[PDB]
Amino acid sequence: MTEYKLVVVGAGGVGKSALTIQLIQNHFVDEYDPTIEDSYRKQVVIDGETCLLDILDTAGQEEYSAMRDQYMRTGEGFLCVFAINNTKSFEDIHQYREQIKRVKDSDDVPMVLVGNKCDLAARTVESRQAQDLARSYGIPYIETSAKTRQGVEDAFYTLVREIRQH
Ligand SMILES: Nc1nc2c(ncn2[C@@H]2O[C@H](COP(=O)(O)OP(=O)(O)NP(=O)(O)O)[C@@H](O)[C@H]2O)c(=O)[nH]1
Ligand SMILES: C1CNCCNCCNCCN1
Ligand SMILES: [Ca+2]
Ligand SMILES: [Ca+2]
Ligand SMILES: [Ca+2]
Ligand SMILES: [Ca+2]
Ligand SMILES: [Mg+2]
Ligand SMILES: [Zn+2]
Repeated sequence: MTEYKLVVVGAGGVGKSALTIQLIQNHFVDEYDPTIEDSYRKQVVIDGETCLLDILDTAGQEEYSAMRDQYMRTGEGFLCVFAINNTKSFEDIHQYREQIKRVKDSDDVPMVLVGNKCDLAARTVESRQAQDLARSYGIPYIETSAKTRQGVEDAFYTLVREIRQH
């Protein structure tokens, strides 16, 4: 069967782990334990295709892992996550995309921009602002909440469908 190597990247605390764990394990992680480098694998059916999803959950805290770049190298698709209540995380996105371009040696890499924590009312990143950024990259923008599950499958499945267009 087809394996899709997904990598979740973005600033510390934006909800990368929560999103991944919501997708794979169907619960919300309320606590904040900073990730070093975690891997998740799950067989899923996406658009009638039995898929193996191999998801790399990366560090957002810029202490780890000096060379997060080595883990990202095999990544076929990248979820670029910021939090809609964290302007800095949105501003950090460009640096994550540049790192992706670096590790893949290409400006044409399957990606989805994810505005997470959309259940929160303290929005400082408006949808249109992120839509415009995504448009400039030629990628979809999807809002998600790891807490409510809203958009979670949409974000990950869309990334799969982006890899398929590649
Ligand atoms: N309300 C709400 N809280 C969320 C959401 N996603 C994550 N959180 C919360 O945000 C905190 C950080 O989430 P986490 O997934 O650990 O972030 P991370 O991006 O993996 N962090 P790191 O980069 O350090 O590994 C946790 O307390 C988690 O419950 C969301 O969609 N909504
Ligand atoms: C990453 C960059 N791709 C640019 C060239 N396209 C064909 C390669 N597909 C696998 C690499 N995917
Ligand atoms: Ca919980
Ligand atoms: Ca390179
Ligand atoms: Ca504003
Ligand atoms: Ca479902
Ligand atoms: Mg994490
Ligand atoms: Zn390619």
